[PDB]
Amino acid sequence: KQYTTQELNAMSNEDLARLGTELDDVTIAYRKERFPIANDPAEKRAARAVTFWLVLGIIGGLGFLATYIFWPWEYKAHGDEGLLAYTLYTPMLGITSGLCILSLGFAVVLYVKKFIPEEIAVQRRHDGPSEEVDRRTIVALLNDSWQTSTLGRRKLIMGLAGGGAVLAGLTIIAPMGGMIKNPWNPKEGPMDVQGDGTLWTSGWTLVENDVKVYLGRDTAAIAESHTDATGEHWSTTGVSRLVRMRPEDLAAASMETVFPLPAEMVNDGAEYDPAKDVYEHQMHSVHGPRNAVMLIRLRTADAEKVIEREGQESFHYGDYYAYSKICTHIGCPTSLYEAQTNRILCPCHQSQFDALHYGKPVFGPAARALPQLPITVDEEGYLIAAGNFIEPLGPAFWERKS
Amino acid sequence: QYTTQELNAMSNEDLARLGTELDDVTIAYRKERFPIANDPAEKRAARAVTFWLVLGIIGGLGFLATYIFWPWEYKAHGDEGLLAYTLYTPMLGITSGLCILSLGFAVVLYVKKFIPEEIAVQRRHDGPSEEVDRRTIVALLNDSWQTSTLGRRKLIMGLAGGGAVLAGLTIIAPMGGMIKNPWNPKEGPMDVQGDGTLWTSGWTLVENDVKVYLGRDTAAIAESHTDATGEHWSTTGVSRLVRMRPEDLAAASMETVFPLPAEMVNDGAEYDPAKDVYEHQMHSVHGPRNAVMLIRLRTADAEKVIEREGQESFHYGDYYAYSKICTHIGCPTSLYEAQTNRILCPCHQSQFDALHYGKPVFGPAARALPQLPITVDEEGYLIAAGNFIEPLGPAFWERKS
Amino acid sequence: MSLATVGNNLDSRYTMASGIRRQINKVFPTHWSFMLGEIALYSFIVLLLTGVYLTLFFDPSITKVIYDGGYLPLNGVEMSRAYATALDISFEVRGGLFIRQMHHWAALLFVVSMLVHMLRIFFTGAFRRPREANWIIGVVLIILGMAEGFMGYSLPDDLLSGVGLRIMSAIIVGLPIIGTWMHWLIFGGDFPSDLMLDRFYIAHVLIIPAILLGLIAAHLALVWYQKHTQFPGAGRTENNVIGIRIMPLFAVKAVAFGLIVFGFLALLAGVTTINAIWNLGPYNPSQVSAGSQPDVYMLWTDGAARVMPAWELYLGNYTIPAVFWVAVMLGILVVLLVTYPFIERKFTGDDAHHNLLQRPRDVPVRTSLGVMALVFYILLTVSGGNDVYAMQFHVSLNAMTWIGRIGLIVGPAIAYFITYRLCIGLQRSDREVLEHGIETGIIKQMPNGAFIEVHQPLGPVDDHGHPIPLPYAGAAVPKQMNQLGYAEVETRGGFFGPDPEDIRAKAKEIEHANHIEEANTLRALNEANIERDK
Amino acid sequence: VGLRIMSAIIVGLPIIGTWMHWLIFGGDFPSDLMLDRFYIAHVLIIPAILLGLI
Ligand code: HEM
Ligand code: HEM
Ligand SMILES: C/C=C(C)/C=C/C=C/[C@H](OC)[C@@H](C)[C@@H](OC)[C@@H](C)CCc1oc2c(O)c(OC)cc(OC)c2c(=O)c1C
Ligand SMILES: C/C=C(C)/C=C\C=C\[C@H](OC)[C@@H](C)[C@@H](OC)[C@@H](C)CCc1oc2c(O)c(OC)cc(OC)c2c(=O)c1C
Repeated sequence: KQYTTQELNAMSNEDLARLGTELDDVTIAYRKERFPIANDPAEKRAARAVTFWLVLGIIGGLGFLATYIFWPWEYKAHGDEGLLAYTLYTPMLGITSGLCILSLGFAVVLYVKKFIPEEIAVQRRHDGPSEEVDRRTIVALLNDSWQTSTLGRRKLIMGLAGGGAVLAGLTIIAPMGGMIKNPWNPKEGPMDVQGDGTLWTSGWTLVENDVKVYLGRDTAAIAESHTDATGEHWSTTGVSRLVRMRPEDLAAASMETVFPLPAEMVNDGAEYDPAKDVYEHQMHSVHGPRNAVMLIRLRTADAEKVIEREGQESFHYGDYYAYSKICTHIGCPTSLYEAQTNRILCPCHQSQFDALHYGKPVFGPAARALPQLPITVDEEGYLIAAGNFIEPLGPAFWERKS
Repeated sequence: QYTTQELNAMSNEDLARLGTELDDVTIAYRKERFPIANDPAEKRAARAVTFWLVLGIIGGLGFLATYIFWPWEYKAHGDEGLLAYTLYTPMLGITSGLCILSLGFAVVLYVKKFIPEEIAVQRRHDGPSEEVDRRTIVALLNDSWQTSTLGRRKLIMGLAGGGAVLAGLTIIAPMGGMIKNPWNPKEGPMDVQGDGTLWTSGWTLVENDVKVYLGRDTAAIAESHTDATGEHWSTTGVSRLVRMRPEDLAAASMETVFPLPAEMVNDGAEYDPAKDVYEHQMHSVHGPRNAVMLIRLRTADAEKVIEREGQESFHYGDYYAYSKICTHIGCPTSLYEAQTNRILCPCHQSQFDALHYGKPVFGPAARALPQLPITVDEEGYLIAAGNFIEPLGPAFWERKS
Repeated sequence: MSLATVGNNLDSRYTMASGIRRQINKVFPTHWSFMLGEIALYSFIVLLLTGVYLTLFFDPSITKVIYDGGYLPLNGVEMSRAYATALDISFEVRGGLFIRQMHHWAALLFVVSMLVHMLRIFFTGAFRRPREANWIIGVVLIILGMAEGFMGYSLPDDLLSGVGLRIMSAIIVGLPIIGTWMHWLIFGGDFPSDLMLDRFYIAHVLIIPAILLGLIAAHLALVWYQKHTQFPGAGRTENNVIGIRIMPLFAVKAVAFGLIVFGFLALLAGVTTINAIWNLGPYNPSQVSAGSQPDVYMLWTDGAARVMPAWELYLGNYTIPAVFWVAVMLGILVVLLVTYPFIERKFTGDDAHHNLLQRPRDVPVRTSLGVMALVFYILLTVSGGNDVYAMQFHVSLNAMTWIGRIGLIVGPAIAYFITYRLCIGLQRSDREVLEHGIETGIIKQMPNGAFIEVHQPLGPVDDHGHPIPLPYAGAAVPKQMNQLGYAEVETRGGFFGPDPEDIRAKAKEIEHANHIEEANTLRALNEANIERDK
Repeated sequence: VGLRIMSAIIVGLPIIGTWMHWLIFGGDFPSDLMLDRFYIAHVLIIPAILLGLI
């Protein structure tokens, strides 16, 4: 029922509150004050508990701002002065900020838990089906709209409208074919030291273009900071990332990561030029997706009991063998050459390849043997790639034979 | 209230009217479009809607056909099929319109010709709430606040405010990591763009006892070399900047020059095709306050020049050099009028007199263009005898004058 | 302050008094585990804000540069702009490392809070009718949060993260019949590519956050509309809700718990390193590390790849790689998680409108399925980091792979058995108390020498003194006497001295009256509910 | 050219023009972070304020 202004005026404020909650089908079953005694010692005892954490909220906030402005934050390397002060900047930031924010939160939780009254409140639900008049009437209105329209009679306009609707949808989404790309269309231009950009090739395919491709080791060189009257300049003009390597280099039971190093990008030996900028291209070679090759030297006792694969006989040169460093499972580096067991282990999902059984997987989720590179030595005695792999490198895909 | 037995004895018209009334709406007037049994006007309207739908089909199928099978790759001026390339995107939008606009017109015509004409009236429930709601909500909020008792305890409330504002400052203090002093050097050794502050440019290197030629821009692009192991773009023997000599410019001409330190030259008798000076020279070209305009005047105009105080010996014969950056808000003043000797800014049409030490004569600029002191060296190339005597570019609060 | 004018203007312009009265009067049930969704909300807000901060300093490009930044042990090293600007965030921005680590800790908290929240929802039965929609969108939310963290930590372009991207790429090419084309679409080419980091960046900062926020919004709106579930208890029916109102209690509690969450993440962000990209170096396809592993919320996928045997089909000109079945496994367990309410309704035949919850002891099939799935996921997660486990607990690696394999059958089954029997046992303990009364712990000796334990009944008694057994009611039954309040202190004062005896007597009288009337109102509401059921 | 002009407006403001500029651009113009801040403003922040206000 409604209330006139005089009746609402006649009420007390608590009575208006009771009416307010009951208008939403809420009822306060129970509600009682925390400190009814007039000058309770427990109320002052609770106030001091709350002010403790508010004091520390203020202390922590001010300490955070002090730490954040005036604490020496800038980087120090090992052996520098004020190293310890730098290593603690972020720690102090967090302990002060945590002090501040946690103390504010605890103050508020305590205030609720011992000052605001306690209550049981009970609200009635209104859910499930609706009240049937509304169901019947909404169905009536929607059915009325559909039959009003007269579109159900016109099968031709409906069919054509749906056809135009779906075709307009196609017209909207068709430019998503700007993302579609044939995986078998090669990359632009000629072949690169990373291949033609298909899943077949690599840099080692360049042998088929009559290029001499050395096996090259990574020197891990960095740019050098020259400095002069016009500034400070990091440069790479006389620096080789990849350098040729020779068969004497690896002891037995050694492993070296080698990359394709065409003879045009070499800059080492007596033919070294101190202004021949090749670092960019050798870097492009080191970052080829499936360019890394694992070059192992077996012991003679091991090479006496190495098992060869059909067609991959004479790929090795003496005791030197060469496998693809890309795992045949889902493409991690197969870096872990257990030198004694002669097993190459992938640290991703723990596949194990037998270096004495043409790299056949003997454990893990891999199923195919590691591809093998044919290698030899040239007229100057540098190791070179005598051919290309006879397999697709890397993991498997739907279009791959065996 | 509507019991089910009453609600059952109701038509769909009755229930629809009840529904609109339950929502404070009343359809005051609604009349069918084609009441007659065999109206030819209905068939006429149906043909109208069918037309645009069929044309929407044609437009959409044309779109997909074009987007797939029309040749779309770039063709240059000399190529065969430049027409077929230039009409691709045109055709795409022609057919996209013909699909979507045709579907739109179809829906408009259907709602105009076939759906009945309706007038409906709905009552508003706006303005103040009823008084009981206002009184009850005020009672509930007063109850919450007074029963909370937080107004009785001023110390706790004050410290809560203090802790909350200090927590807020704790939250937003990381934005102070976005702050940078605008007057720190950049902070390595000074380079061909200055020390990164507003007081310096490449020409400041002159004050470090570096020879800085005036370098003219060649616009030379990288070269593509290809061979049996790939294709690559190279700039090894290429130079973006070259030294120049006073015999190059005619008697009313303007060149844009940049600061070319002696360590970046690589042209003339000392040219090596393996010296790769490109990226540093580009760094010189891409400094904000680096561009200067070197003007050779006619003789009879040069002897009308009014110099600025302290800058009477900055020129070299008929050669004058002015900062190319405008003193308004930083555009290049690249429009030298050869006959009027006005230097004009294209951004907001400031005009500077070149026979009056670069003093503005129009537009919103107020300060004169800075002048660079220049001369020739022993080998016969033009060099910067010194740095500018003033800050350059637009003005800031800290700039004197 | 003249709030009257503000309220009057707002009300005269919007007619808002009733609508706002409805929201300050809304009731929420106040069990503790109804805060586990809140954590996910708050950590999400932290993720948003800290994320925007990081975007002001980050360049997502795969273009290479020579490094010349703060961190000297990598100066002169060729690296992408992504790795370079992550290092600049870490070392050249003041407090940047703090905000980075706070962002990552917030990500971890977001995902695990979603997990434990979903487990509350599962074990209590809050998914069933009318609330299945929140279940479907919540499963979507946990999946998208996982994807979001993956794409997020793939951005800084360090070695470990790039190995993760390599593994993603390898799994997408392996798909029949369309994996190669899908890969060339997603990555724009072969891996790595130009647009991969740009696409992961805009997926991470814009697309997935937008879907996540929109679904969190729909989720919270449905939770607010369909009022919250509750456990059984005195006065509680299918047709009501008992708890506290929005204004003042619950809103303040929400703000305070949010402050606690924010401060805990701030603290973590300072006192513990996470990720540490500067030790890992930049990404290189030819390098790897032993402690690989994705982030914790992805280790299950990793473990699925480790426990799978090398089962491949050669057809013969086409190939089905061995990881395809791992994708099938993930698809199965996603579908089974998202469609579980319908599975339970098929095999139980229950389809009523449920607003009360179930204690997990009382629904033992679901609790046992839950714990067995927990054990399957635990063994996948430990299978992921199984080599770290092997290194750090002197277990053979291969032993751990076979432990993972066999465990993914025998662990779930043993878990089902043990869980089911423990559930029935807890039921029986509750029925013991409702049959014979609380075991007080007191043992008396009678005159005949019989040791009898003293029981406290929770109901009437027969004239023999034996309780009349009460029916179970789906609520918690007190097991010890101190739950009834017989241990409660009756002195009052500070730690160092008592109050005056006047105040203590008065206060204890008042407290006794409080307890009596709270019990009375719940008893009256209980009787009223019986009467409403006629 | 338009970014140049906006930068020149911002430096001219007193007192805080130079400091405002070094905040927005993260340095002297053109800056390493300029386009990236404009990017995330354009794709995330302003579209979100716009969608919320719409
Ligand atoms: C609009 C919202 C977000 C933005 C703008 C954002 C932004 C970023 C950016 C730019 C990075 C780059 C790397 C770095 O600077 O350290 C990053 C890292 C990350 N993000 Fe986000 N992010 C958002 C939301 C999220 C969400 C919702 C999650 C988790 C569900 C998440 C998880 C991560 C993780 C795990 C990292 C790696 C942290 C690290 O590099 O140490 N982000 N975020
Ligand atoms: C970021 C993700 C999520 C957020 C922010 C969130 C937030 C919330 C909040 C605040 C509540 C009410 C308070 C509570 O019950 O704890 C809630 C309830 C609920 N949540 Fe979520 N939740 C998320 C994910 C999920 C997931 C993963 C599921 C299940 C698959 C789920 C299903 C539910 C259901 C069914 C309820 C209703 C509980 C009831 O009515 O008794 N939500 N959620
Ligand atoms: C992150 C950004 C922030 C905080 C911005 C704050 C606002 C600053 C200014 O108000 C103080 C603002 C109103 C406005 O300045 C009038 C600027 C936008 C500058 C607009 C602007 O652009 C031009 C432009 O783009 C051009 O391109 C070719 C060319 C132009 O002339 C030829 C102009 C131009 O003459 C102006 C004024
Ligand atoms: C709906 C989702 C969208 C829009 C976007 C993104 C989707 C993300 C996917 O999940 C949903 C994605 C995480 C997933 O896709 C199968 C793959 C990466 C596979 C998971 C995966 O990762 C690893 C990883 O990261 C590692 O890092 C160092 C290391 C790893 O082993 C050591 C693994 C690994 O063994 C597996 C199986």
